Amino acid sequence: DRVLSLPAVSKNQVLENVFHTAPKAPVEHLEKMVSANSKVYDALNLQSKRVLIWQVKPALF
Amino acid sequence: LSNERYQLLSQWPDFTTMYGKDFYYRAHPEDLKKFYDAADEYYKLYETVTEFDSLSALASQVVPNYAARRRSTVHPAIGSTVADGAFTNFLLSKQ
Repeated sequence: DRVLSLPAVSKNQVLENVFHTAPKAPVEHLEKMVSANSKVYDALNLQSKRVLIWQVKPALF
Repeated sequence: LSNERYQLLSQWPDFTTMYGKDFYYRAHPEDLKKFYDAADEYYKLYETVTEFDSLSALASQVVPNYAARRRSTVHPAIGSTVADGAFTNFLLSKQ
């Protein structure tokens, strides 16, 4: 019964309790806000090719 | 209107300042699932409030019901307050 003197908690159960959640990448906040601000650039810039300014406040010709 | 919702996503606390492993390992493992779910939730809210190309198709859900109320058989500009005040001219005159 030498196995009953070993620590009963496995090496697996350490690695699943220590690394419980996959950690958040540092660049995940950049490349998710950049792709969402590329839609703020597109719609709202006045130099974008797809601006909303001509379909929101139309024109007066 | 989509600006008034974007202005309150401007006031969201910077959760990425708590992404380090000195916050990962001090925190309860279920309060870190919730913190990583509340950060994934902000990217859901922020990527849909900046979907401004979807506002043009939302305006076409307001137009056809409005335009049918203007196709009134009485008048395009008729309303209740005029048609009530023109009932007393009809009722409180003789027959």
